[PDB]
Amino acid sequence: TNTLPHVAFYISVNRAISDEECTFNNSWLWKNEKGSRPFCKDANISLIYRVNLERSLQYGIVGSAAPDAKIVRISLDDDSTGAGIHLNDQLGYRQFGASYTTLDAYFREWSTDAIAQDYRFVFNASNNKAQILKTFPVDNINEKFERKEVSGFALGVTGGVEKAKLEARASYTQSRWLTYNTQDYRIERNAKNAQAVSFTWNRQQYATAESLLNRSTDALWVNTYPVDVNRISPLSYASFVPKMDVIYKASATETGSTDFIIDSSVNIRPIYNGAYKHYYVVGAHQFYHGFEDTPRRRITKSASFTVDWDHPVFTGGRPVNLQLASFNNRCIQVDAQGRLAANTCDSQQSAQSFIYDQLGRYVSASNTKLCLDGEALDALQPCNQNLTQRWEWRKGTDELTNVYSGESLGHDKQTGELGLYASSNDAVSLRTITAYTDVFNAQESSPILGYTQGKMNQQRVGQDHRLYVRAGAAIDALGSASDLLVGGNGGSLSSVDLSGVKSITATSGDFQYGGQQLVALTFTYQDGRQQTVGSKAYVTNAHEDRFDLPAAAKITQLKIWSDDWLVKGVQFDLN
Amino acid sequence: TNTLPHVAFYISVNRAISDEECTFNNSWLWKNEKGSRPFCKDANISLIYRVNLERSLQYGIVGSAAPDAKIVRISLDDDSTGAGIHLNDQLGYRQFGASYTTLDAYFREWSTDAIAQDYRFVFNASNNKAQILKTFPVDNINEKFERKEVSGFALGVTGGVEKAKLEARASYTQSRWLTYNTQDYRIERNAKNAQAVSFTWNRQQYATAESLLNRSTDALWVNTYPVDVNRISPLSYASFVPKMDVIYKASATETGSTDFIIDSSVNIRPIYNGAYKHYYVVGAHQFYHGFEDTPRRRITKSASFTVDWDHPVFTGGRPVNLQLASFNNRCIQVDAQGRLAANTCDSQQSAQSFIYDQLGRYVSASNTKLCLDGEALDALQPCNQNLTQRWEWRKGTDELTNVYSGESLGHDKQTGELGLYASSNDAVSLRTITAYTDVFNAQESSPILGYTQGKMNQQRVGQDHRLYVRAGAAIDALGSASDLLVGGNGGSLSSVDLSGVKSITATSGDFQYGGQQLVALTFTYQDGRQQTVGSKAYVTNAHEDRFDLPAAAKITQLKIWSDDWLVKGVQFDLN
Amino acid sequence: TNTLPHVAFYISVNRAISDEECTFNNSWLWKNEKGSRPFCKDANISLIYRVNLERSLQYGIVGSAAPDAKIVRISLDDDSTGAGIHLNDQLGYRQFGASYTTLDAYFREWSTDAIAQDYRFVFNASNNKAQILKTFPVDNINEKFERKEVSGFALGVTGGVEKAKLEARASYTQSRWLTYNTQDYRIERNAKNAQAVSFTWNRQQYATAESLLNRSTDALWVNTYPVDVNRISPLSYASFVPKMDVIYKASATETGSTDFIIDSSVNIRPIYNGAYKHYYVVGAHQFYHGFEDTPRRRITKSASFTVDWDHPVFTGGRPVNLQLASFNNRCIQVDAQGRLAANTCDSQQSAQSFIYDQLGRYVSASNTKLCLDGEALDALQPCNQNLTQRWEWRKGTDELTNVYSGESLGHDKQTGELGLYASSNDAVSLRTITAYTDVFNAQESSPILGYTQGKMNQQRVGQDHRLYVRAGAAIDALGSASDLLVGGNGGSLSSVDLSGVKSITATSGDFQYGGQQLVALTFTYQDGRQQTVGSKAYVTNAHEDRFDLPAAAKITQLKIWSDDWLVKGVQFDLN
Repeated sequence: TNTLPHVAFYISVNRAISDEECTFNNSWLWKNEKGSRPFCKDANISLIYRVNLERSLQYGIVGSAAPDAKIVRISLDDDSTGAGIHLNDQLGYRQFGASYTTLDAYFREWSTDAIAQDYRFVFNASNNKAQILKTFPVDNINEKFERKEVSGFALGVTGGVEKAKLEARASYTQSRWLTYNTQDYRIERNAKNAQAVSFTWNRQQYATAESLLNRSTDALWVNTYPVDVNRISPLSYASFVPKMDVIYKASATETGSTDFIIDSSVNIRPIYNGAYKHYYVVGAHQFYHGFEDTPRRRITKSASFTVDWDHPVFTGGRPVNLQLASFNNRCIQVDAQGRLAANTCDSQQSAQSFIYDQLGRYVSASNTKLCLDGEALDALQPCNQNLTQRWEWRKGTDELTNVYSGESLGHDKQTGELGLYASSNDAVSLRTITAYTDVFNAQESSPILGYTQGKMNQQRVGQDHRLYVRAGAAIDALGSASDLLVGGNGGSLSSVDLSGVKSITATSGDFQYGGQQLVALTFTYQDGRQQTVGSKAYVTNAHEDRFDLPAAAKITQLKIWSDDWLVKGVQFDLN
Repeated sequence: TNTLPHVAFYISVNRAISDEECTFNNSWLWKNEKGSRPFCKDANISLIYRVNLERSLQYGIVGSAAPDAKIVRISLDDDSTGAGIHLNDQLGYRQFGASYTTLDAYFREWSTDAIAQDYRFVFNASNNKAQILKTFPVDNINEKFERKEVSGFALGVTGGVEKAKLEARASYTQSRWLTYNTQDYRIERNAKNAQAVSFTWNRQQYATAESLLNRSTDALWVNTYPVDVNRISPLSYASFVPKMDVIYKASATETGSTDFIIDSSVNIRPIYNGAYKHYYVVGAHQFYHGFEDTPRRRITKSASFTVDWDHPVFTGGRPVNLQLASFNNRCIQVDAQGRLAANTCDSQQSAQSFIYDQLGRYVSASNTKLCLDGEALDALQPCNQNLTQRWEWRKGTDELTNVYSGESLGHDKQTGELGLYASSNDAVSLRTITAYTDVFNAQESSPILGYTQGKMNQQRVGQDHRLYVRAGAAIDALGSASDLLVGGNGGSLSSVDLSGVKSITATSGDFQYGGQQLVALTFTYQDGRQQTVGSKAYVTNAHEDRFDLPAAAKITQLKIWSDDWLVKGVQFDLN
Repeated sequence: TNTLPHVAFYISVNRAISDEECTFNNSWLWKNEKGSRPFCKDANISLIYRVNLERSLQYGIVGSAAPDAKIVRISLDDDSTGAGIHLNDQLGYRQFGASYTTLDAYFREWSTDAIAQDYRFVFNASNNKAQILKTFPVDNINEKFERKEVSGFALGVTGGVEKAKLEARASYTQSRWLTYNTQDYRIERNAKNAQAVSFTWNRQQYATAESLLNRSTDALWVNTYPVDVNRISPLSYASFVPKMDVIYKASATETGSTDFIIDSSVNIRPIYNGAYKHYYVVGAHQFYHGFEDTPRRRITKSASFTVDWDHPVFTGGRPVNLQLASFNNRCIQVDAQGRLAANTCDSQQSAQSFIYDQLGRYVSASNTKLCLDGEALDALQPCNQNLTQRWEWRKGTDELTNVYSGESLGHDKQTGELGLYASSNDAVSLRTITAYTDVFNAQESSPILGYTQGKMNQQRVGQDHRLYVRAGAAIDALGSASDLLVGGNGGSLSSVDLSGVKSITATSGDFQYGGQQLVALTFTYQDGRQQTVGSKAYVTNAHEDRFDLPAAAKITQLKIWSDDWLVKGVQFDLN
């Protein structure tokens, strides 16, 4: 109870990878022909993050070393990593012999499995009320060096007989040595601005295909596969797990709402290595050359969570309730207005939680300035250092009195109305107990459909407890009203009502008719009926995610990632 | 008592290895002839795992740093390793001189003992309710480097006399140095997906037979055995012991059942090294060449354990019972329905265990929401923060009272019926004591017959307390009903009854008539009678495992590893 | 008293080495001639082991991290090593000049002292109820590497005058560097199976005689001794002391008996280095060559100890007794049947020891299920959680009462019969005290005669408190009956009676008439009379060990190491 409260909850990311999404050309000089095939087997992405929410100092403590602030913590370290990210198990390759004319040109192609060029993790903040405080990879590594200078001379004399000869050798020399060390996948932090920080694990050694060669050339006849795999670490292709922390600083006493967006991604690149029939004086030897122009395809996934700066997590002290002991289940519930009511108790009721301070007062978690005073118990007042605000717990008893008069706090038998009385009467009881309660559980995580890019649009759910869709072959705009449709305008409006829908089936991907956006929205009721809007035939690289709710759930507001032309992503802010 | 409970139990793997299973061809170019022989002596596999089951936080504690979760721990580290895995003691070899025509071809063969190519350990989860949280070999090793650049020049002058000469030497030089380190058997973790993680210890240096040569060639007459053994570590062939941890994360409050499958394996590869009669200008010299096309044979074994997410292990607190002290042996036993009965006490009775909380209530391990309240003691209710639910232990006494009224909890002399009374009467007693009891012992481990591969079929035991078999020369399908036979269908159905069978003799192996599957099922009763179904004559590489039970045991359900065509494995879920 | 009990006792090995056993040929090419001589002086073997017996957790504690188990610990580390193993002090050698024809052949021999090729320590288990849990040399050392790649070029120009010349030099270079480290005597653990683990310290560098050469050759006349000793560590020949641990895991609650066998050994090899008169164009130079075909002779010794899984060591708690205070010396002694008797007290009486538990009961060390209850004190019952089983120690008194009734436990003045009474009477006393007693001393170690190899035969001592011998020139079989003679059958049976024999003189060694087995059995009585059976004339390399007992000792059973043809070893299981 004396320690520092925190809030933690695991947030998960899972994303099946289609073999189709891993299909690219079987050659580079011959990309037009030779067809296609999948470049990886059973690719999968599955990481688990750690989330912590804490204030920097206990409530009431003044002038400690740590400045008062609000902290959001996102960590991936030894105690929590997840499963990893996977692309393959082996290293497949095939031969491609010369088909066109062979006079002086490229005539052989060796395509292999794809090694991840770089893993990218990008964080972001919805607005600027958040700040970046600490980053565990404190910054790019500053590498020591070793420079070595060597200067010398040679003085030699030689005498010989055959004929007799005598000569003297005199020489000077100079050389400078430079050396350093380099990580294979070196950390590279990128701080775009004060509200978004991005990490990047990137190749430094053996980065290009050119460096995978163990041989320069051969004779005009040798046919062997020299693209080594012993120089390729299984870290690169088989599996990998990250390690990084980013921690967010917020304003001192700011009240509002904010969204943080975690995006994890992996970049995939096949390797295309061929030989040119260099006909030099030595002969038509096959010097080998890598193809760095080979395309790279980015695969991403997202997750989100909404933090409320008014949440009792940031008060800095474990809250308590007040069970009115005259009844079996009654507690002092306070509205936003200020009045109070005795109702059923709940361990998750923020409007019921309270804080005990150094000055013997009581503070509700609704606002730090909301405090209980005795001159008029009916409602709470903006509080100060009044003597009537201080309360004392008499030892070994259940009578919480005050300091101004010493009279105990008591409540009525039938209505529980609370007042100050010196001694209990027939119709007024004094007993009152309390205990710490969990007001620290996390709100349910709501996954994202589509692609969290572009400016985010925040609009509340409309009058019909649903939204409006302006869609055609491709989605154009979303919103809770006709004018509130952000994005395109070519799609016809549809006023859908969703009060009583079990789930939504949304199919996204590289939409062939245009862009790479979720276009298909199939809504699944409790019985299982389906209503689909969008084009499920003109879609390529389709990825689908399922989004479930309890039936008859009143959605609160919406999140719409979008550019100035179309909707890029959609999120349902649930209860 | 104040510490964090855990559950631990050793799970063992043992597997005799036949010399027949270690038989391969005596040559590679001459594999057809020269017969066969065993490639290892007295091979054996024996490892011991460590199993831990624990929740992340004590029950009732709120908002600590560690998020609430469910953890399954599998470890192989310093404190528990087992015996090891063995393949040989020495390094046998024999000469094979030229037999065919010797003009220009391979003419000598030197076959030796087999060194384990790689040790593979694969874990798996039955369903997706489990997740991968931490892996002790945190990931593939990222190796530092040392790149060194050297550029220099030479300026020299030489004067001589014979005749007089004077010359000046001028030269430039450039060189780049690269170096790194490499483990012989480097760790290589492979994360197939979010529910199964696989480790692999694999050769990096001296991996191929080509690297075992200490000589390039000799004259046209030299006959010596150069395949060195000093470059082969006894780690590789003599003995080995693993080190690795994998730990499983489960959902917050998920209820159900799940199966984890441990598979340990060793891959065996003989080495075939020969010489080609390269007739160059120097002569017919015997350059040596390794044979990497030599087959590898995988040998495996399995073990399993079934965890119950409802087990009192995951409550997070040491349970207690309530011995009704009026009788010598009576405790408050609660059914799943909610009613209670006073019966014989048992230290292993989950339906008898209870939990003491911060709020002075009592929680049964059957469900965290099942709590005892005083308004109607006859049955438990879905509990909340009611005052009538809180109980206090009066100091130095045996009268557990309540807080709502202060009356003690008492029970009747003849039936033990419990009620709330201010003072004990002639027919009602008040004394009640308690103590911590071991409800943490593990369920008996049930080994596996066959090969745990393919999708796993979970079907309950049929009406006759047994299963049905559709078998012929080779097993086709298993199940508890004719329609519930998963796998093939060519075998005739057999309705076997097994209530009162001591043991089952199941002979598996590389079934020559088809596949590598358990086909022979010999059932051994208490007297020792045998009933065999399957083909014991068309089986090769036969491995048998014995499975024992107490007589007259009612098996609960079945586990059937299988593909879409046949049964791959069978498991009996016992009492 | 709060700590974890263990049992420890030193077990010693000593073995005199005869100079005869260290005799081998004075040459290798000339082994037939030149006679023989001893190859070491005053060789001796003397090591001391450490033995620990402990359970993994205190009795009654539930669900701790450490799984419940049974552990046998054998250690050789810093705190206990013994004296060592010795072979010599100096390095003797002698010249052997050419005697046969000297045209083109070996013509010189330099035999020296023997350096131990390898020290071998092999452990074993009688049956499979034991398992291997941890080994301190966790496994073979996995050695790091350093691979270094260097590629460069040379571009030089030289101008000179005599005549004027101008030339340009252009060259490329490539080189790969490999390096590692190697122990001289590298650890090499060998895990034969799940019940026996064997260590081996073996030469890696300077292993063969070929590597002891400091010179390649000389002229046709040089005569010098180049077999260096500075490259031979005194670790190898002078003295050595081991370091290793092996620890045994047993079943959870298995009851029975088991034998562990420690065997320590040293392998001895002389070195034979000669020169061949290689007559090349340079001349008849003497290139030197080691002789790796020189025989090696293994010398061993054994010791044993028998552990009883029912021993109070594995209960996990320090036992106590109960001295009935009415008499001066009476304690509650319980038979195996269950009844009790008041007899003389002993601190070593397992049938008298008892355990105090968390639940206030008493458990006898005979069986964990044997507990004392008050409804019928006359005998112990299979115990459970009954209230009548719980006992309390009243503060500052000597009256151990019960919880069911509160009446004290009391005993009668003349017979000590125990009962439950509220108040003491004239003929019944209540006082009862207790104290911890040493029930942890070790059983007397019984050394072994012969050679502990082959399957071990366990047969109880026959009807005549002795055994039967079927012996002739060489021993054939041993047993307690004519049919129970395991081994050969050519020897005539002898029914010897041994009740009242002080000691046995058994002379073993490399029996020339056949094998290497103990054949001579001389039995020494208290007076010193001798009765010898066997051949003391056809024995070579004779080693004798003396085995002493108190007179008139009833031996219990026998241990007979043997193969399928003859007896290999004999052990007398004493009182």
